[PDB]
Amino acid sequence: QEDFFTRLQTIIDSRGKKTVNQQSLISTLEELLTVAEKPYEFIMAYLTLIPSRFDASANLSYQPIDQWKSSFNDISKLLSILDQTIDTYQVNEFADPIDFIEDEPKEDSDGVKRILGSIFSFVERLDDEFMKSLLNIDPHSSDYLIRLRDEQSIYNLILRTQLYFEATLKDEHDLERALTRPFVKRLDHIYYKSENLIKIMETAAWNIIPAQFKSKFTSKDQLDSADYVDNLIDGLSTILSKQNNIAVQKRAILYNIYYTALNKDFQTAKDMLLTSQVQTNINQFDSSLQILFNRVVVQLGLSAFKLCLIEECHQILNDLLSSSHLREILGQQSLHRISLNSSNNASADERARQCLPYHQHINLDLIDVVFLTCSLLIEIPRMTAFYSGIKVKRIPYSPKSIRRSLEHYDKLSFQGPPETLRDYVLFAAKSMQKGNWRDSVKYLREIKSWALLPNMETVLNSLTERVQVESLKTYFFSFKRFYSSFSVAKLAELFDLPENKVVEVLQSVIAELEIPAKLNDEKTIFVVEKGDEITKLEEAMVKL
Amino acid sequence: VDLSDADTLQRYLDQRFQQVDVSVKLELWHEAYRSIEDVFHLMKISKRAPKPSTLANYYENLVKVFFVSGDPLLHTTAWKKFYKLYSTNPRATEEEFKTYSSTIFLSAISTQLDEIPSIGYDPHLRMYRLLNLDAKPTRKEMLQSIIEDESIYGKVDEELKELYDIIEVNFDVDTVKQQLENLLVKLSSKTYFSQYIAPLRDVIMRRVFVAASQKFTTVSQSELYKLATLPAPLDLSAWDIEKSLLQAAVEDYVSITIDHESAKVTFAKDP
Repeated sequence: QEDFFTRLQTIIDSRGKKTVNQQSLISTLEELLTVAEKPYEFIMAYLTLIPSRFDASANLSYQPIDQWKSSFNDISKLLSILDQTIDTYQVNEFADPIDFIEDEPKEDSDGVKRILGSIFSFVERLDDEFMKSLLNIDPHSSDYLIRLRDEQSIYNLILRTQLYFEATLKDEHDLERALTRPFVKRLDHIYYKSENLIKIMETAAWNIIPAQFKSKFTSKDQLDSADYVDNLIDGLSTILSKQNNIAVQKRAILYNIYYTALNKDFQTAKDMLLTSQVQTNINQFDSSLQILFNRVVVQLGLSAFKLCLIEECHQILNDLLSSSHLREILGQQSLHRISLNSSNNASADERARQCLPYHQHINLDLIDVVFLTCSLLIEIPRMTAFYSGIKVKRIPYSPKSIRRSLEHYDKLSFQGPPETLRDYVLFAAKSMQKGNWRDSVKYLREIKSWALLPNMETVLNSLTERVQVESLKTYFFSFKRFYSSFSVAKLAELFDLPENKVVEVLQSVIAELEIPAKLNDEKTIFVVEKGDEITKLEEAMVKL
Repeated sequence: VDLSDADTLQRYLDQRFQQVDVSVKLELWHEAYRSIEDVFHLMKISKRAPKPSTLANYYENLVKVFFVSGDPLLHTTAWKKFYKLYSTNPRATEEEFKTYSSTIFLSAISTQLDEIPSIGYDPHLRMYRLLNLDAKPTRKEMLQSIIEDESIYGKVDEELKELYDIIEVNFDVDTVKQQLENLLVKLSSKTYFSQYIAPLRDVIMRRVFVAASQKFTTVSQSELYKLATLPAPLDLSAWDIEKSLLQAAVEDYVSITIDHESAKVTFAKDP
């Protein structure tokens, strides 16, 4: 007894002294676990053993794979002991006292959250240091893949610790307070993945858990259902609206919109966003959650584009994609490059916690090509109109846009066959201008980014169509000067657009732009060249 | 220091030379161009001038880069400057001399027509700093400088001189068609021809367009397409030909109106 208490206390006191050998401090605690038999001895040993490790490796870049792997063993062992104890270590409820032997530490304080809450924090360290490894490893080395293999095992501990918290805690006000955070971590480890990969992590997490079950969702029974995953997400989602921390509520809402905008229909997501009412909020809630909001904005900008809504897409992305620094604003930047910048390390934790690991990255080239394809289909006919002599619809002046980069490509001394993706998009634009839609589609299919979409064929043909339409428009706009008359049959055949579309587009456009053009539906023929802007000025001079 | 200076300059120059050649062989045209700038300015600074092998390979690269650039004149020039250097090499086969002279003459033919003015500043002009050219040696000037030179005209394949006769010796539309029928069969036999079909075709068809605008000023479209149509290698879809004309028209070579209601094209010149 008193041997054990006196040892342990001597160690804890010696730890609060500056010069210490942390290797020897760890090895001593362990060699004194060897002696311990009684359970309070074990638990009180581990409770100061885990942070003793984390503290030992604390001032490094991260704790290496071996020390992390053994500290996991520690937390799992304390958990196995607390599990085999089954809450009976506290002498039930009516009698709280931890008494044996509280006199030796003398520093005990009544609580559950106080003594048994610290547990969660331990788990969190395992996770946090873990992330610090994924940031600091080489993105493409196999090591990164191995670390990511460890992610699953952390998710395990999240679920297990959750379940022990459910069995132990008898006060719902405390149980909620305790559960909010591991629900949060649990969410962070799910939403960016596919329903499959998530149900893998979940299944794998449930297989390592024994006869202990208390949970609201009741997954052990319902594991195989297809409504499983969705109900988990919306479950923890609805839970986190209870908690009073605003960053937590917005966090939750944003995880919802992300997951949903991936594995569910776009309209649901849009509804969620406009109903959720976070605007003046997001600006003041610091960096990481803004990274999250920009991530979900990107995601709905992406799925809306998968739906082949161009008008919607360009609406969604313009604010965030006008940013020069967008790569940083999405929280993706190599840690190293800003690790030299941010030093000293004390305040470097701040900027380094802001960037994200690789598997959570949204490829920027995909996003940029997407938005630029949009800004193309949108801005090209209106431009063609304007500079070939019709300006009724034009007052865009376009910030950081496809048009400006057109103006800068025209001014180059050298014009090379396209290599960078913006050049392929470019060639597609000029192709539209001259009226070869085939060429434009060809140049657009040479872009690599389209391969990251699981629906790629569908959007290939969908885009081929929307491009057929807009390029028909553009053609008409540019060439109406030298053509007095047109044939809907020929035009229809050559653009590969059925006449119903042709007459519709052309008529609608001429009616919207007030163009001096006349269509006979009966013979399917069109007429122009009357004029003008200047001729209306001739007329205005003549009347008065 | 001047020794270490001269050596380091030489190192850096050769370095850029192979950055150019590797880039071109690796199909990176921007790094190629940028490195070529780097070469030009270096030689301007350099005291010791390059070894002939490196310059020959330099033009050997420049010809490709200016091919894909869309500027036929620079292409032609660097291709000439490859000739002038290659006549000095001990292994020179008559087949090769013939091939290259031929190709030079073709690139002169393929050239877009410089006669109709370009309003505004052409950025491409800056590139001419690179080849010593102060301004563009108009398609005329190219034809002259080529036939003027002994070896060049001398080694050209007969089919191509014949082509130059088809196009530039009293060209009449139908007769040019008939001449092209026979001559293309004899012409396409030879290796060099593969690459020049498109710009050549466009030049021919431009000539056709202007001659048609002069000879008859109001016509049915179906009557125009027959004249505009060319033989086998130059064949084009109907609307493609329509747009070749469109090109020529927007280029302000011919001022045109078209009424398709009656399937008519009207050429009116009221200058």
